[PDB]
Amino acid sequence: MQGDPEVIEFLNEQLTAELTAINQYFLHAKLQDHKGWTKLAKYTRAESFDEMRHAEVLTDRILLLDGLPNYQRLFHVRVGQSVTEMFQADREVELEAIDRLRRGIEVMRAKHDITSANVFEAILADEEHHIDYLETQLDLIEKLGESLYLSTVIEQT
Amino acid sequence: MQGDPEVIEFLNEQLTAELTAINQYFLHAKLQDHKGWTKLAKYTRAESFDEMRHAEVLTDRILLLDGLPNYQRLFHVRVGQSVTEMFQADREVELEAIDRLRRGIEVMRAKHDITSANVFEAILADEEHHIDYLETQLDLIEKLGESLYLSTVIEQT
Amino acid sequence: MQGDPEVIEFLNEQLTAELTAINQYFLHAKLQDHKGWTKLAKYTRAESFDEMRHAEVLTDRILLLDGLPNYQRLFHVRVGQSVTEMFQADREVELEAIDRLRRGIEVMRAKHDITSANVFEAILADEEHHIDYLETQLDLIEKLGESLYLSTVIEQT
Amino acid sequence: MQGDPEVIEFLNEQLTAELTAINQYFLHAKLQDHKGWTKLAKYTRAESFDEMRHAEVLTDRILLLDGLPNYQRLFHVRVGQSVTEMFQADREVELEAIDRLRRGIEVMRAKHDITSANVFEAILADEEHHIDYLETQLDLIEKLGESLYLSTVIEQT
Amino acid sequence: MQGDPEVIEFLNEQLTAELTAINQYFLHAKLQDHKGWTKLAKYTRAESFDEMRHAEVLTDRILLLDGLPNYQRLFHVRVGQSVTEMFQADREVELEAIDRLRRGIEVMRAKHDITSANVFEAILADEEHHIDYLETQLDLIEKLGESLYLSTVIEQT
Amino acid sequence: MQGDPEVIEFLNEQLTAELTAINQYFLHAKLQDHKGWTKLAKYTRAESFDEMRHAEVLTDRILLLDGLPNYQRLFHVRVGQSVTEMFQADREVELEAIDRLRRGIEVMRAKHDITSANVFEAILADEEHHIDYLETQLDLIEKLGESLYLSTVIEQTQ
Amino acid sequence: MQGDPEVIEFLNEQLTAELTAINQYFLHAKLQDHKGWTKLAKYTRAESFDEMRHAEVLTDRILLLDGLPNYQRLFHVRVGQSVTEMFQADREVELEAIDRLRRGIEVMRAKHDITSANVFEAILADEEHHIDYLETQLDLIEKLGESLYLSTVIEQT
Ligand code: HEM
Ligand code: HEM
Ligand code: HEM
Ligand SMILES: [Fe+2]
Ligand SMILES: [Fe+2]
Ligand SMILES: [Fe+2]
Ligand SMILES: [Fe+2]
Ligand SMILES: [Fe+2]
Ligand SMILES: [Fe+2]
Ligand SMILES: [Fe+2]
Ligand SMILES: [Fe+3]
Ligand SMILES: [Fe+3]
Ligand SMILES: [Fe+3]
Ligand SMILES: [Fe+3]
Ligand SMILES: [Fe+3]
Ligand SMILES: [Fe+3]
Ligand SMILES: [Fe+3]
Repeated sequence: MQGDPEVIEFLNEQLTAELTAINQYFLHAKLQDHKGWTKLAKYTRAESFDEMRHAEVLTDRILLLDGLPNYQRLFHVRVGQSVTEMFQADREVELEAIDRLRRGIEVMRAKHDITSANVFEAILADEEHHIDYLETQLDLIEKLGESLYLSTVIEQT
Repeated sequence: MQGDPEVIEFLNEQLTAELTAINQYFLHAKLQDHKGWTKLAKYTRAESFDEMRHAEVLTDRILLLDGLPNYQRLFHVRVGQSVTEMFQADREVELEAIDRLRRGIEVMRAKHDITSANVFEAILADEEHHIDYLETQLDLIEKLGESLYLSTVIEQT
Repeated sequence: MQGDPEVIEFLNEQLTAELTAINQYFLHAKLQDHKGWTKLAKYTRAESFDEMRHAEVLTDRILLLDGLPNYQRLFHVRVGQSVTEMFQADREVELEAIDRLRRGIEVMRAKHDITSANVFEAILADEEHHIDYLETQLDLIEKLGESLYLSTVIEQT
Repeated sequence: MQGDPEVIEFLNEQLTAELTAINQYFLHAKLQDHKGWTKLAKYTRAESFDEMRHAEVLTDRILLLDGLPNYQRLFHVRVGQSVTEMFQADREVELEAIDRLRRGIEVMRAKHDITSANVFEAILADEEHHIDYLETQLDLIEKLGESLYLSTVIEQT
Repeated sequence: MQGDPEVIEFLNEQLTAELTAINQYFLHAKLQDHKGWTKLAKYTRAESFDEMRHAEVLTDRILLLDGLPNYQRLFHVRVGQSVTEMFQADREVELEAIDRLRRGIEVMRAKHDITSANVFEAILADEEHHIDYLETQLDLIEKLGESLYLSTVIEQT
Repeated sequence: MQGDPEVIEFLNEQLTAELTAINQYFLHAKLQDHKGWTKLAKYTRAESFDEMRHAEVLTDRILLLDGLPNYQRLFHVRVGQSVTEMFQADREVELEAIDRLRRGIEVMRAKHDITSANVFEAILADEEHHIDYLETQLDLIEKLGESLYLSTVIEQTQ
Repeated sequence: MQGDPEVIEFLNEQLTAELTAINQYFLHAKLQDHKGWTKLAKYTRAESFDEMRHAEVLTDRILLLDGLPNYQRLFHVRVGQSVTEMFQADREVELEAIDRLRRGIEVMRAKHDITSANVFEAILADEEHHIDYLETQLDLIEKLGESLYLSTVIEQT
């Protein structure tokens, strides 16, 4: 079994996006922990681990179709200074991923490849959940404020 | 055993009120949880299940008297945007229920039907407790403020 | 993320149907229990709880797309008096739901919204299972009879 | 609920294929165990049991649509002498099944029947996994050789 | 307290090397597992996890000195086809790391920074042990033969 | 075995610094606990115990080289009234210690004494960690505000 | 919710009576224990604790109606010398309480306040039980005698 070139192209582009997300989420988690915002750091670390799981699934699927995964290419990694900036950078990454996933699902399903489409469907569900969380947190920061919001995630130990 | 039409009318009106309360409380709990106010959402959910218990008891009593419960009629369901508005809507519902319960208890007890009166007495006690809680929370919001009050009911997960 | 008006319209119509089903099933369970048919009552109660879970899932999906769930609507609620009539009313409700679900799945999937389509697919599977059970029970009643069928669900304890 | 004749035709053809696979896999497992290749025999038995699970699911789906499962006809059952021949026969069976499954999924989904399509999708995923395993084993036999490969799957007991 | 630019430059170069090693080792583990060589795959996976332990330690040290870790650039990632090529690629990576670590330890210790020197000393010990293992495995492949060597790392289930 | 006079001089100076740190940290912990800031008090108590362990290790090393530990000296002990002032005093103490430790490590290692150098290396790592924590807390106080910062370390208990 | 002034007046008078009873019962228990009548002392202590619980319930009810509990006023506290005098003093207190409770229940129930009436009903039941016990003990003392009755409650451990 060999897949079409286009399906493998879509899978490789998604894999590159997943690797970039892993790097960005880890850097942000370390930066947050360094400043004393422990409760945010735990969540960001967990999200990075989720990105690793997605990347492994994509690699498995690519290999099963007699392809060569791309572990050399990266996109642009965004680094933030405030907390609002970190949230906005994550939002940008997630939106790009969602659009790509929808287009890929359509194209793959149009060529009689169902397992790849199901892989993207699961990834799409997870991405939508994460983007929902990010938007909620941005709304909370807007309502409360930087200092009053930050006083609830700092811990003494 | 066949009760008077008026006692069944009172019981059916109370049942309609309880169903409307179930709807409103569950919707409010979902809306609060969506925004990140977790500790409020737990309490609102518990209140909705109390509405469970009240409605089921009323249905049992109506059926025992050879009547037909009304599961088709609803009152007006109020939806709030802030937190103060949600509290005020709940307050309105509770006050209406309390007045109806008192009038019904008098009328029923005047016709030699004691079990129905006891049912309303228990429901009345519970409603008074809930209205007390709501008024206390409104006072707290007034004293502290919206932002400072809201910072105490938000978690990360 | 904001969905199309039509997807939200489909979701709201399904939510109204779910609420109507909850009411009808719970009333039927209470009516059956009052008459001494115990095992039927247990089964009907479980089915009503299933409908409750479906409604909660629909509400979550509607809220995630920046919509307003409709908790004020209600279709016509059918009430039966013998076992055959109860089974037939449930059958009518289920058939309507299945047709609506199929049409909605097509329309949603044609607009690049996959998660909503998956929600309806799961709901459709459950509806088909329930309709199968109802048809089997109607066949059994026809073969055995009302009295000989009812003697097997009556318990005394 | 009655399905279209074509969907039932597809399901019955898949059921016949599943029964033929059960027979072939179990015969191969017995033949391998007779010769002293124990670790191969365990795997082959497990695969035959999986084919049974698939057949039972297909029968359930066919019955739910008011159809008559076909438990009478069989395809051609292939028997091998070496180990390479057994692997090649299994490969042929799997490839035929995969092509049929893809065509059927398209046709079914084009007629507004989703549950049948999901059944075929799950079966397709499992078939692809098994074909992957078979191709890997054939590559290993080619690289090492038949004697050196066979020395690793024999025990005394 | 902020360190010299040169110490941070050394730390950042080592961090880039560690990230490249993580990528290469994980890809090699997946490739080996796909072919049926199981114990090799387990060992390679463990090595990749070790490489990330090193990367996290380096990031912590860089952040403590008021620096900016570099999570953007990568070196050249080598991909092999047979076991010998994979082992040789790993050997090349390890040798480069060893040379860099020795030079960095000298330079850092000459400027009165001891904790950074200790970090590199630990990393250097680990790298030397890994390179020892790789050379031993290459010797074994040369002696036994590549088919007779591969027959000992292939398993069935 | 008899060490050089200079190595013992370095060790004795470090021991005096450790004793001064013990005193200052314990006093600060008591002052913080008296005012109702509980979690700060727990952290400061733990830090004082760490300084005690460091002092014991230094005494052991000095005795092994046929020397006489100095348990009579004391530097100036700083006492603060706010929370910012307490953090700043601790910062001053830590910076002095770090500079002394680096100079001592160089000098000792230049005379073929390795165990003493390793002792100072461990102490230096711990000092750097503590100074990092102090700087982070000062940044947090600057950002949040001192009242909004203090509201998060008070408790009823009892 | 604000109650009528008269209901609050009744509740406050009952609260004053409860506080006076607490004081008298505890003093009597201490006096009895000092003389060596241990088995009487245990019972008197338990009764004082019961009065404490009643007072707490009354305070809660008064506060829920937006009133001010009266913790400053006391009635006349009676102190006895022999056991008969202690029993008679307790009897007097209980009789006064019972009469007041009956009058209050009537008045409150005539103004559509039901929860307060239920509170007094529970308190009235408890008072009647205690007065029954006291009368029985006085009858026993009359039949047996002071010395023969006292010899059965004195213990030495
Ligand atoms: C099931 C698959 C995987 C698992 C269970 C896993 C597990 C872990 C663990 C335990 C850590 C250490 C966490 C820490 O240091 O705080 C980690 C970090 C890391 N892993 Fe993954 N990993 C997986 C896949 C991958 C893949 C595929 C890559 C790269 C292609 C990768 C790259 C990294 C990196 C760069 C870090 C550290 C960066 C940071 O500090 O956030 N991992 N992972
Ligand atoms: C006569 C009508 C209804 C009755 C008798 C009823 C009854 C109940 C009962 C007994 C429970 C379990 C109690 C608990 O665990 O707290 C429950 C929970 C639940 N109810 Fe209802 N209900 C009714 C209407 C509704 C409506 C209108 C909704 C939503 C629109 C709904 C959605 C739910 C959900 C989702 C749960 C699970 C709680 C959760 O997941 O958080 N039910 N209901
Ligand atoms: C609950 C555990 C301990 C308590 C309550 C305790 C009690 C104390 C206190 C309160 C002080 C200093 C008080 C002050 O200076 O104002 C002290 C001095 C000291 N402690 Fe502890 N101690 C404990 C454990 C230890 C341990 C485990 C060690 C060593 C492993 C240790 C070694 C020392 C030393 C060396 C000094 C004096 C050093 C100097 O003054 O230069 N202590 N003891
Ligand atoms: Fe992802
Ligand atoms: Fe309530
Ligand atoms: Fe449903
Ligand atoms: Fe199969
Ligand atoms: Fe390594
Ligand atoms: Fe120290
Ligand atoms: Fe009392
Ligand atoms: Fe994501
Ligand atoms: Fe109620
Ligand atoms: Fe259902
Ligand atoms: Fe199979
Ligand atoms: Fe490394
Ligand atoms: Fe320290
Ligand atoms: Fe009493």
